[PDB]
Amino acid sequence: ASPERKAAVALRSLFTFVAARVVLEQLQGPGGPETTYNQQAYLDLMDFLGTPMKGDGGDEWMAAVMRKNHALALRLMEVREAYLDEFEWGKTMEMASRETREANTRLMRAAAM
Amino acid sequence: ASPERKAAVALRSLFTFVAARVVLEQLQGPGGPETTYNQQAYLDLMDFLGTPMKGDGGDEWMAAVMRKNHALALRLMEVREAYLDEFEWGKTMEMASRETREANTRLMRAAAM
Amino acid sequence: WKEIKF
Repeated sequence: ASPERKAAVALRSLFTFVAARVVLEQLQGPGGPETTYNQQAYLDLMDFLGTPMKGDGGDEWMAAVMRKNHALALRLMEVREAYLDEFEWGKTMEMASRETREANTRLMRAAAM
Repeated sequence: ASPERKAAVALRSLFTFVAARVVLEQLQGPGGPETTYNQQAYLDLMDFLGTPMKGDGGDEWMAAVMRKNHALALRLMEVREAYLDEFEWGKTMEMASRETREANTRLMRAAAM
Repeated sequence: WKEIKF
């Protein structure tokens, strides 16, 4: 993989994961999953979070979820795609750059005499 | 830590890694390190690549390298900062997003009737 | 002597 490719796949898994956390909290809502179906969704999601998110970007994990609970998979997919519009890539890129420069500076300063 | 923070710190470790690979190849002469100095730097870098670069952008690793071989650490730092201007951040986010949307589409199409 | 992977 290129470094960019590696990073892309890893971002994809981060988004799937963020999506799972979001849906889990929403299913909880105030004082419990409402419908019997959402209760099922809650339990399936908790089951599936006990398993490592296989597939590039979490896709193997998503497919397994979809087989067990299609309604849940649709929601998880909707949320991770929605998260593409909210994730602050600029901030990320900014932090990665600034902190690289800052760490280099502090390391070099420290070793200098 | 935010998802953006998580991603930033992970990128920083990627860059440190890329920098180590770049410098390792540089040091490897045509058919082996040629100078006594490049040989020492080569061996120190090989030794340090057998040790994990923690989840801290690779800075703890860099500090240890700097203690052992200050010349090598300066070059590694120079290369990882330079790489901030080579890494294709736009392509990276573009791939992560498009492939998220494309995987969702393929999964949903497959499950639909 | 190493396959250096990330």
